[PDB]
Amino acid sequence: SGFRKMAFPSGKVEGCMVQVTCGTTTLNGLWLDDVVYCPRHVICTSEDMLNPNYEDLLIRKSNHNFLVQAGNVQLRVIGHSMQNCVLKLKVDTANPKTPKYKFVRIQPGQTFSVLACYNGSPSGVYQCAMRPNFTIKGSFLNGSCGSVGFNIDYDCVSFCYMHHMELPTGVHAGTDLEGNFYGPFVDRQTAQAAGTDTTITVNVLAWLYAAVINGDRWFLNRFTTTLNDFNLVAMKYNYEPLTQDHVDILGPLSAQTGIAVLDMCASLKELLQNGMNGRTILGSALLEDEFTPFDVVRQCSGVTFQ
Amino acid sequence: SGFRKMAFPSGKVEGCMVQVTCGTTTLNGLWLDDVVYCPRHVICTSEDMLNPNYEDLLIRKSNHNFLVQAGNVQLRVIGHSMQNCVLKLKVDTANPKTPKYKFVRIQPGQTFSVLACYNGSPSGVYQCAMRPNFTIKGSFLNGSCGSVGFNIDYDCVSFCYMHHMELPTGVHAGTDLEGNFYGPFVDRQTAQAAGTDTTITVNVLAWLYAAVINGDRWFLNRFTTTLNDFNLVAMKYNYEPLTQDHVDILGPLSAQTGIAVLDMCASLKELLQNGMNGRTILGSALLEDEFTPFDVVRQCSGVTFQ
Ligand SMILES: *C(=N)[C@H](C[C@@H]1CCNC1=O)NC(=O)[C@@H]1[C@@H]2[C@H](CN1C(=O)[C@@H](NC(=O)NC(C)(C)C)C(C)(C)C)C2(C)C
Ligand SMILES: *C(=N)[C@H](C[C@@H]1CCNC1=O)NC(=O)[C@@H]1[C@@H]2[C@H](CN1C(=O)[C@@H](NC(=O)NC(C)(C)C)C(C)(C)C)C2(C)C
Repeated sequence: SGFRKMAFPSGKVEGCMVQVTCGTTTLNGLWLDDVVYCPRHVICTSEDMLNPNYEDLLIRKSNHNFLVQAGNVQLRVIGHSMQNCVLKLKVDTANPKTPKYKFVRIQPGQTFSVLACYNGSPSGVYQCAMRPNFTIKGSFLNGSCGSVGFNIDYDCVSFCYMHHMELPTGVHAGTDLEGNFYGPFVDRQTAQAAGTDTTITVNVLAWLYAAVINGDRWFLNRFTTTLNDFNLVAMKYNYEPLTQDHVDILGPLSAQTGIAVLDMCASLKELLQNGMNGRTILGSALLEDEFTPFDVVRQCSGVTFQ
Repeated sequence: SGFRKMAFPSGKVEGCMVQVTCGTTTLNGLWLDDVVYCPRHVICTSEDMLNPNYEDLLIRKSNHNFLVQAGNVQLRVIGHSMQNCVLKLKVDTANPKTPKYKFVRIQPGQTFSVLACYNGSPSGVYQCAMRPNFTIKGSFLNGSCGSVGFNIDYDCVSFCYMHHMELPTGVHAGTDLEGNFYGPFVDRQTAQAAGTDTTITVNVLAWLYAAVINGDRWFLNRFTTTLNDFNLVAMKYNYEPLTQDHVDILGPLSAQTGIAVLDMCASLKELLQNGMNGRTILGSALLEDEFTPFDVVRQCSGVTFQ
């Protein structure tokens, strides 16, 4: 029993993290086979950041301007190129610890683990969701750029996020591993702001199922509702609309608990309208939306990885 | 900026986890140098658990009754002994991935990361605190026994917890790595219950400092209080008493924010008496007590490990 915000084990990623220095700027890189991936803004000076011309800035660099350190070993850079917003440094040594991996671009609502790093060294791991406005609510300080987000599927590391910047509201923005930003952000210091965020409805329902599995049943009721009546209520409260795909995704949890999806929606509708009135669910006094249906199954069924 | 429940990177522990089978029971073991540590209840059958005589049960076993698997490799057990509630299996191979480590018995209020495992394989990592009643609020399913809790200090893994059992309230109990239970629990299926829990005051104050560091200041006020007036209020609300040692521990955070400890206690006193009135702190609508002062410093200053 029990329910925690659980991250994937980080060991397979820790062995891929390196330190990248260009000029006075040091951040983190991801070393897979013989390529080191890192944010291209590592090539900017203070002068450059209001409106950098990255093609100009890169043509003025040579391989020896990039210092790559894996622990104490220095890696020799033998080529460099830019793909969208990531720099790719070809090095003379293939990482012997390269895991089986793929690069994936995730959608809003999906969750992943972040390995936060400074100077090429892991500081800590935590779980977070891609918000509907394409930011993440992370925890990052100076020097953290290049830290990556990932999932594990059996034996395969799926990299989905590389950290680039913090927005003035204290939330975070970055790219997939092919260098494309999530959201409408750009890697220059121009005024930018996150859109308004919404609550990820399908995840809130998954977490209410987890609560039932763990014995928290006080919010259940005998009613039911329809998708259209539910979605009309949800939109008043800044909740994402529920689709039939979402209903089907929640199938395994509905079956395990014997509570139909649209029954659970009727409970959520009540919680939105009347509130929780100083009661808690799974130790929280707010409705939680950073667990996916798969996260719940994984943690309430005990899935492992190799 | 940002503040998350952050676990230590798990890589150094993942390489120490193995599978231990005795009879029909399989759980996890910890493989350090040439010794595998695991809960001694692995030697019990269903018949044995109401009142096992572990000395009898162990004398009836031989080395070949214990199957130890590290991935696909089988490890040959060459000796066995019992220390308190842990079994120590001597094996013929020293783990080449043994990190620098020590064994530490922690006190209530301290936090650590748990690497939850099934069949010798890591499922996920999460952070939790040793509660004042010597339980942890973990997330564990069948087969999870032998999963360990740990901290990292520079280059050294400090193991502090091995999982043994779940109590009827859904919380968890286990031992240090020398086999001594935390709390008044025993490894037999007799009626046992956790004492009443209290809230870890020094951690709540640390988390309020984190909130200030991250810009959440609405709960601050101009008042101040004394330790004795504070402790009189705190005891009414099931909060642990505050000591002068606690005040000194909070020194670095007081200095960084310019808010004196006893000033912050006056804010907490107000929060206890009037409540939060539907406002949140660091995204929570409850006062959080599973971050230590060191956890806050580490995460708001960016400490790493090697
Ligand atoms: C990467 N190492 C840091 C990560 C920052 C440090 C504090 N927390 C974080 O997430 N990222 C950067 O240095 C990026 C990079 C230049 C500035 N910047 C920022 O994150 C700034 N934000 C910023 O300028 N935001 C707007 C929306 C563009 C105004 C900063 C340092 C947090 C003020 C560039 C964007 C190229
Ligand atoms: C270890 N693999 C499991 C971990 C359990 C499984 C569900 N979640 C957990 O934390 N632990 C055990 O099998 C221990 C072990 C025998 C039973 N037991 C329990 O955890 C039971 N609890 C129990 O009997 N509790 C009281 C307080 C003693 C009544 C169970 C399976 C959760 C009912 C022994 C204690 C030797």
